[PDB]
Amino acid sequence: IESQAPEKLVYEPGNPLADANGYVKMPNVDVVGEMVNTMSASRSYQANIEVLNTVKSMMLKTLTLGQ
Amino acid sequence: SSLWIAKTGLDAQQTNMDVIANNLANVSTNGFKRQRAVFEDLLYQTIGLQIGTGVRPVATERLHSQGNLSQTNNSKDVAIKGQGFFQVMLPDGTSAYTRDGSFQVDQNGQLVTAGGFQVQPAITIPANALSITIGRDGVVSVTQQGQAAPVQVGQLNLTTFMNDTGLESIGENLYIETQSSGAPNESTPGLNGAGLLYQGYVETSNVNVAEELVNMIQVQRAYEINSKAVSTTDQMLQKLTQL
Amino acid sequence: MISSLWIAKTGLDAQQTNMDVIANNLANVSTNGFKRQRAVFEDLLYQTIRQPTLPSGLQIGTGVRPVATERLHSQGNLSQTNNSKDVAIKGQGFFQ
Amino acid sequence: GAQTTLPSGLQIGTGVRPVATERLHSQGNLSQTNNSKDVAIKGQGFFQ
Amino acid sequence: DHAIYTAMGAASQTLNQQAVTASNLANASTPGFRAQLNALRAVPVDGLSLATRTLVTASTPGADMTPGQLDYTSRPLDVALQQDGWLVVQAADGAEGYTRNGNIQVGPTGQLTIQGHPVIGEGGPITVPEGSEITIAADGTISALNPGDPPNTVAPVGRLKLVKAEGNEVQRSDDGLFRLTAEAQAERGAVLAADPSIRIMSGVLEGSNVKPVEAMTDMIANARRFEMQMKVITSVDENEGRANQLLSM
Repeated sequence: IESQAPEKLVYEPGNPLADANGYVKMPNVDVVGEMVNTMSASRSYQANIEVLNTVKSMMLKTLTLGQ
Repeated sequence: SSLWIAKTGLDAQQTNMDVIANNLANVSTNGFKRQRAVFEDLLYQTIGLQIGTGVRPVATERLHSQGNLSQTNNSKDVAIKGQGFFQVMLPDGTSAYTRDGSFQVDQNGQLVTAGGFQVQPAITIPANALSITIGRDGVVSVTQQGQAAPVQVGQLNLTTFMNDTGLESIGENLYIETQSSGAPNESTPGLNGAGLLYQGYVETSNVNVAEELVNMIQVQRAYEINSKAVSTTDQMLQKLTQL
Repeated sequence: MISSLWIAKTGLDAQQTNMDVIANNLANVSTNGFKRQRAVFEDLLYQTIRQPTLPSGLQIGTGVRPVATERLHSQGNLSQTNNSKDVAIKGQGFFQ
Repeated sequence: GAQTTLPSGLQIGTGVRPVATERLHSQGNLSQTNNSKDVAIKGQGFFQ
Repeated sequence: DHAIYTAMGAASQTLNQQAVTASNLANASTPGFRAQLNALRAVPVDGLSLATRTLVTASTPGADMTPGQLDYTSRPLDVALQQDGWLVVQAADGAEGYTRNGNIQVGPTGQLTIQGHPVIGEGGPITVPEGSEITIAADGTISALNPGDPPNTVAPVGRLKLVKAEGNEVQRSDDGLFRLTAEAQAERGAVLAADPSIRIMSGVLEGSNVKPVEAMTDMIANARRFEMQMKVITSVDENEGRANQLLSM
């Protein structure tokens, strides 16, 4: 989805993209939130990797039940 | 982030200095009106609280107050007492308006400004002139040898604007009419609101000196504070990047 | 760069032109038949900032420049030199 | 690119370089030295 | 794995902006220099299925066309133009170009050249009477005085070709000389007519328009953005390193 937040307004009337009032629109990307999101996504990724690694040994050891 | 606000702040203070430096450079200019910068804050973002965006200069207003007179024994220089503008014909063909009363005569008679631009209506001075008289009401008379009466030449008509602050400054001590200062009103000096003329005196600059010194002190301190703001924001971002 | 150094420099140059005129007038106080000089000052071009009608436009100055130096051809005082070859003019006129 | 929107493109510069250093040949002031061997040129000329 | 490229692109283009900024600041004292503006534009990758990847690319939307502070050098050949005015000089490839550097020099044989480019008047390149005190009027009229002869001469010679063209209609060439854009060429002809409404001042030289506040803020922002992209790259690399063990049965 595309975020619905007040787009940042910077007064640059010389820019061709300035409106009648002259405010060019800059994205609403916050810096701190994105770094926190990157860290959280990395730690969830690694946790799921650890879960798969843990399950894997049990998976391979299940198949020795028959033989 | 908060850098795009202190950037506008710094731009504002440099605009203020460029106005103050312009005022201080034109101290000796005859018929100069001081400029004053006007600042305005930008659009606020509402998410209720209101977050600002910075500052933007609007329009430098010039003060049309009558400056002091200085005496020059030159008979071609005149000064305006009140509001009014001398009309000057540009080389292109449009008319500009000036308050510099330092006039000369060129090789074909005729009164011109300091840069040689002709002064309208055109006032042709004869060669056998002995003394030139520019009167209170703009009557330009000339004395000739033998004649016991002076020969009238012309009228120095002053142009009055409804809003004098809206004139566009060309540069070379000329103001041209704009939309905000339209309908120039020619008049004989002394009637219909126009000012009078003093012959042999030149109007001095309007600029006050102590005000500009205090203004530069304030501008410098505000500029230093805004640079400190930029430094603090940079340091916060540098600390953030290390994460 | 953009800095009020280029405006104050023209201010200094203007004041120095004025001082040069003053010094030249002072050096010629004893010269016979000398016309005093006066410097006429007039500011530079104005830069107009285009805004997004308005009662006053946003205009920033650039400095000042000396354009006209005038000599006042007024009749000076007469001094008496008993030397019979010296003459003076009552009015406007130049010897060729 | 092919054109309301800003123009695209990327034209990076390369730097600064001094091209020519000029001398202003305007007549200087005169200083008085009573010795009979110094002379000063009044205008555009050079001694050989 | 490709998220390590997206951030990389930003970092790389950050360096590009820095170069542009340096190219501006190296020309802080260049007469009649027009600082190039830089702008990052985002390009999204179109395709199936979830549009998550959006790269950056730097661009230079022309130059900043606010006239700089004037330099008062007592040289009659030095000229400064009214806002949105251009001198027309013959470029290297026998074609017209527009410049703001008003430092005009006189050749040994009397040709007027700016930075080695012969200036073009109403009749073409100007030929000045070898050796002459050139005086330029307020609209470009050139008067030449020959040494030794009387001063009742100051005969005029020609008139400069001064062109009105706003910053939107002009693009820079690789030689540093500005020209018309294709749209402006179509709408206003190939060679522009001289506008007599442009005022030119003699005895003043125009400097660059490099704003130092903007340059400093751009450097700070570029450094911070570069550090953020490096951190993202490190995170992605570490994640892939951890993820590449699953393949062990």
